[PDB]
Amino acid sequence: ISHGRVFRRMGLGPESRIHLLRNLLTGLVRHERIEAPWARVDEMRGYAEKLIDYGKLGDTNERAMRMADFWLTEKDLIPKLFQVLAPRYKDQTGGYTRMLQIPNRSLDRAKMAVIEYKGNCLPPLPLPRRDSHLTLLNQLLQGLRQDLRQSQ
Amino acid sequence: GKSGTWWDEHLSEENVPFIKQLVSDEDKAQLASKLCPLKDEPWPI
Amino acid sequence: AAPKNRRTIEVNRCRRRNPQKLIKVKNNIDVCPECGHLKQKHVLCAYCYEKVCKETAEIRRQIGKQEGGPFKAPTIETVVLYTGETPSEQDQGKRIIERDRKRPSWFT
Amino acid sequence: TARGTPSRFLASVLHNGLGRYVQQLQRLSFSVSRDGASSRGAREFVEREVIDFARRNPGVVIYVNSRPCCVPRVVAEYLNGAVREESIHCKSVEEISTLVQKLADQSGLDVIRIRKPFHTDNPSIQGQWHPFTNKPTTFRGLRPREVQ
Amino acid sequence: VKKGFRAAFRFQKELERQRLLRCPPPPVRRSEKPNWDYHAEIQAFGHRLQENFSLDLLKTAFVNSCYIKSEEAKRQQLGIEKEAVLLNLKSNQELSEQGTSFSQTCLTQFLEDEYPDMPTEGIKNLVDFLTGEEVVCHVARNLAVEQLTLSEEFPVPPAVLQQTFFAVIGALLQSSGPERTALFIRDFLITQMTGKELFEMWKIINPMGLLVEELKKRNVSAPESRLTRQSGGTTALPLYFVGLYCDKKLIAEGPGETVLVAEEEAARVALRKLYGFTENRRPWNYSKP
Amino acid sequence: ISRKWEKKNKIVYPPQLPGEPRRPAEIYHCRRQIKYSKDKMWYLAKLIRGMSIDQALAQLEFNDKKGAKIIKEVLLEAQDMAVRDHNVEFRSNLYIAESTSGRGQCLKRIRYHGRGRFGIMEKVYCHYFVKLVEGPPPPPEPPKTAVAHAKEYIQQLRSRTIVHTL
Amino acid sequence: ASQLSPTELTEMRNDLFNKEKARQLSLTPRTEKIEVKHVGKTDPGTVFVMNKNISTPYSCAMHLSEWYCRKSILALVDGQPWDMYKPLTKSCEIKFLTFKDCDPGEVNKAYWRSCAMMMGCVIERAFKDEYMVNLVRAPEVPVISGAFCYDVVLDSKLDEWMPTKENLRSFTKDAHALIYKDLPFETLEVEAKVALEIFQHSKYKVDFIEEKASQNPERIVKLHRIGDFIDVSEGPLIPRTSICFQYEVSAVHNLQPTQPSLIRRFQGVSLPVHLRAHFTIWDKLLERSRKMVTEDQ
Amino acid sequence: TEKEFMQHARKAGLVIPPEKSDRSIHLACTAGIFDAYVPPEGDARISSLSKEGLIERTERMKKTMASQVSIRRIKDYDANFKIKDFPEKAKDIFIEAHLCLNNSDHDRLHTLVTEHCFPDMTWDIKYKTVRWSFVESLEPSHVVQVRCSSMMNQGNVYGQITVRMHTRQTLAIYDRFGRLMYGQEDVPKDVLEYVVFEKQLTNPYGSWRMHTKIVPPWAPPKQPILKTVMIPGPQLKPEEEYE
Ligand SMILES: [Mg+2]
Ligand SMILES: [Zn+2]
Repeated sequence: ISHGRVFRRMGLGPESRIHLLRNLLTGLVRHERIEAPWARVDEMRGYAEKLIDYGKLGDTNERAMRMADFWLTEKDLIPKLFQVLAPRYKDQTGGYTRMLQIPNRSLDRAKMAVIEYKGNCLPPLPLPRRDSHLTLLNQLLQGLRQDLRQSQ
Repeated sequence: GKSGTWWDEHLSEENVPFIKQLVSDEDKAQLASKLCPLKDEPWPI
Repeated sequence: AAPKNRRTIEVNRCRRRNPQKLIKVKNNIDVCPECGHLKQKHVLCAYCYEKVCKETAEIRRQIGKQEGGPFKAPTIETVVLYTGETPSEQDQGKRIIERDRKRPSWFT
Repeated sequence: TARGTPSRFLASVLHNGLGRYVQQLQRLSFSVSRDGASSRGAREFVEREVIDFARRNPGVVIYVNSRPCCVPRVVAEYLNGAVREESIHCKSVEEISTLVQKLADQSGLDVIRIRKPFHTDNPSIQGQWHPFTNKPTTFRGLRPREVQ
Repeated sequence: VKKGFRAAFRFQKELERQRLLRCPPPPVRRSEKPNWDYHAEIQAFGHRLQENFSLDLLKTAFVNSCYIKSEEAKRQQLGIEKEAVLLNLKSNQELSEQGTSFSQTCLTQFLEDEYPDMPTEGIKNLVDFLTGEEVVCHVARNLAVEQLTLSEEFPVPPAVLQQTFFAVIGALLQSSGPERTALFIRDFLITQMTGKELFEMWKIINPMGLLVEELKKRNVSAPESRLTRQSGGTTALPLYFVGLYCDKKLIAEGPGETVLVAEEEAARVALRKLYGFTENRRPWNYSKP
Repeated sequence: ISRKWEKKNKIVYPPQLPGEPRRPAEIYHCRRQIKYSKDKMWYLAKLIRGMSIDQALAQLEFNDKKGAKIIKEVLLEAQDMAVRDHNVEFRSNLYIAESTSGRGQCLKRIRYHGRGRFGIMEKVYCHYFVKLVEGPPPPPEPPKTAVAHAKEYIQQLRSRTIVHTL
Repeated sequence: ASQLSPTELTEMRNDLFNKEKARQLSLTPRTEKIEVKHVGKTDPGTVFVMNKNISTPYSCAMHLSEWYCRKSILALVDGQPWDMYKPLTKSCEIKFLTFKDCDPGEVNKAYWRSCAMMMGCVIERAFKDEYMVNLVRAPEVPVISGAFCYDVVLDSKLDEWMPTKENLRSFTKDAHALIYKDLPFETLEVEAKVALEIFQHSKYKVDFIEEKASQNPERIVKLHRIGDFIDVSEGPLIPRTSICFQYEVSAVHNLQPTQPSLIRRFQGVSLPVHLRAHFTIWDKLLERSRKMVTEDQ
Repeated sequence: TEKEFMQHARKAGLVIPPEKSDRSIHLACTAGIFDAYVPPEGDARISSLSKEGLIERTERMKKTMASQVSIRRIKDYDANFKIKDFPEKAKDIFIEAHLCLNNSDHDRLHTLVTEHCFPDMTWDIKYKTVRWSFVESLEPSHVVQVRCSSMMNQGNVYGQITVRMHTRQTLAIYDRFGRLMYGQEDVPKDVLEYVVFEKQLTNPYGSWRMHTKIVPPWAPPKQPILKTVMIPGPQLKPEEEYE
């Protein structure tokens, strides 16, 4: 029975799971693009949201500094996270880290996904664009909207 | 053959919120219309 | 445990040819507006995915060739370019990484 | 058994007993070897009784191929088209005579299961029985539990 | 290896039998087989019918014009001139027509002297069914005369078979006396009508119309239908019995699932009773005067 | 070893007459020695069965198995040989008529249990058969409604007659 | 123009159309090979070798895959709208379109024209034989409008009745039954002379043919056939008729201060099978299409 | 539990006769033609008997002298040989070769034609049926060039004789299923071709066998195909298409 409980187990326990999530977070901060199973990328995004929030809260704070030093095992990523990814989202709150699903892997056929931050100097992934506002259904909806607006 | 479909499939980026607001106003008006059942045609008590 | 007799071929057929074990026919396969290499709903196309992966790999190769050794991570943003294209005025403090091919039509 | 072999019905080929009776057997192709110890009965038959068998019924043609073989056989064709080929390997003259007589007396029907030995074309004479038989009719055919 | 030859021969024969059974070859006519003799078969066919046929008439009737055309085409496409036997074959057309006319008039005379209550259309349809292609083809196939008929096409179309049947009938008429051929065609045609229903060979459309016409020809007013018995009117398997009453008198009765088919069956029974062709009629006397 | 499936593409037919139908084409192709199981190949064949070639390719491209790509390549090369040699112009006017699986040559190895005993490791091999026929795919057999059952029951109740007498 | 039964007129119409199609297909000697190029986007640089006045763009799409035949409504030939069932002539380039495209306008116009023609065909056979009926024209209404209209002239004895919901339900059932059977939209570039000679009955059709042929010096109209019904429309249409998944006619409006006699104007809404919606949007579009809409000026 | 798979072979014919051996190969033909004949441009316009002579008739006289000296050589090597009845011999050889190809004959077609044109006439037709037949010949055949080589590789010489031919043929190529594909039924079409015959002179017997056929570049196009041919583009790999 696991009602209302998340925390998907991966490694041999909580410590190994946290270590793997920290490694994934460091890789996502460095390369800004990582393909991994859906649960791993979901947990990575969930932790990266709070990481970006804490980095945006401030720099001189000792709590955020200790958290960045703990969750980043490369040291050099801390100044980058504090001076690039923090001033970038100064106008956004919690709207970032877009998740996209890929098919399968050519090894064991496992469900994977790729996530990335907004902006991104790398070329954007092919987003599932919706239908244009010129199809029959869209034109009928626009006509009905204009009719109800002129009738009001 | 026929594939799976839903309601927000063939809609643009400026039609989904419009349809949501329209159906919300519609259900709110339908709920508000059935507020005074005694003044209509009630059955004998 | 040990069987007392032997299952027949009829029981084997009824067990292995049931619709529960047979593979279901999915109806989520469509086409793609770009390129078109048989994609699926809620799943990105493999062709454009491979293209953007190769492009990201080339950009990372160029970055590693420009950075040199490990343990760097610059404190400024980055911007990639292609053949020609002079840097704009709002891209002075960003690192310039130019390539050696024309600019694609899917990257603006 | 009957559940493993096909069956048929007992009927005439073209109603022989009604109008006139015709000979069902047509040709009799015999294969008697020239030298050997397995066709002595057939040789003696063709020597002594084949003329009498041909003169008994003019509607049966007898063919003697006289092919040097080892197993003497006989081909019997009928009007319906059935071809029954049997072997007279090491048989006496009386046995072969009885066999050819039985072949000439029979027709081209199969020797499978008879299935109902009696067969009639007009089974109903005084009206075929129906569930309404031996039941008197009421006034105006009024059904029970009615008012009119 | 296993030493032997007889078991191997039997196994090879079994393999050949299975091969010829799985892949049936096209059947060949009896004339092209080795064990075959035309004159012997003609004599056997002439002696098995308990009659007195002639060789010339049988050889003239057992051929066809298509056979002569094929023979002349084959002799002209190769170069061999055979005008000493081909020009004296004599087609079997006038003899076939004479035999057809004789069979038709004999059948009509028999149906008139046996069933006096048969109308013109009835006897016409009866003599057309008795002279139909199916019955004559069945008789010719059961008489083993298809193998003796000299014509093209191994299965033999029904037209050529009916033509050669009428030709041999005319030949028998020209050879022996008229009474012999009359008894022959009687015993070989009327025996097929045993056990068959009347309207199965007539196939009418509206039995009620012909019934009321025959009644008006018999100084009768008009028949009316009444429901005699019934069982189940609301179920999927209904049964009804409609009885035709003429001047408060029952004449016939016909069952059926509904009322329309029941009335149709009653009209058919009444029309068959008015013509005298019922199941309790006198059977045909197959004897000699 | 017997090979009679790859030789069916050489059966030459006589020239037809103008009063004869078009007659669809028959393309036979199969591979030998495939490292796979016969049960999974038969499952894939049952998944395919009588459908369009494009639909079969689409279903096999997203099928997470080992033999999916093998069957995809088989269908691709069969369609190529059909449009290049078997005189086929339309690439989407094909459908699989027959699709089954067989069994390949097997070897023997060891298993090594937890004592002096052991097992017989038999290298399971299989094949894959498929036939391509031109023209549109035939529609599936629709299920019979109550009218068909009623008519069949009426016919059965009407066909029964008197038995064990005359 | 004379007294004709409601059968022999369509008999002569369809046999004359068949004779015209036979003459058109026999006008060419042998089979001339053309080189049509594919300048689309999915598979660029593809050239096809087809026949002249025999090959159709549907057969060309069949050479690709089944998707190009299931998702295809109108073809682009040198910037001109071309349906999927029409023989080609000279060698040029072709481009396929769909509903879920960048600018779906020509496909929508063709779908609306096809739906109007189908409504006219299903309504011209749902009246009494004693009451003569006439078909005016099919005005090209924009996609922003509520529903397409089709003016139909009835008899002078029926100028005071209003069809209830039962007639609308019967018309929708007949439209669904007509959609159930697969009947292509066979078209042909028929000469205007023989086009007007085939009719010679309804003056409205003759006037429409004259107005549509007076715009081009070649005097060539665009005739279509749905199994056994001939109508005059503008531009190409849709290939198959099974594309319409939801078909339902709204109401009817009668205009009077424009002509002494009383004319009818029926409306209706339709949605393809590729762009099907839910029941809520369906009833919304059904209720919104019942209003009066006109775009003749 | 220790068995593998055998049967290790390849499906490719490599070189193995001349690898350390003392037995060569005695061929009966050569690779291609010696010299390509160039028909006149106005051949279709001047398809009658004769016309006016053109300017500078030295080249045609030199070609005639070369043909005459080649005929003299082949007569000195092997006497008793005519030239006037040679076109008729070539015509009947071509006719019987086409007939045996129509009747699906190989043991005779191998000796009727050479070892060069046999694959070109048996490859893309092995799984197909033909209904070829000769109806009538129009313009009589004539010889246009007589040449011979002197290759001293194995002491074998050949004499290719280019003899033009103009007649009417009836081609009917069906399919392996029985349906029509290429030509029509009985259609007396008009087409001309230049056929060359090669005979192994050094052979102790020697038979005039058809070498090959040369088609001029100004020849009219052939009849179109009854089906539709699809020409797809190259495989677009994950990159970019510039065309
Ligand atoms: Mg685990
Ligand atoms: Zn794509």
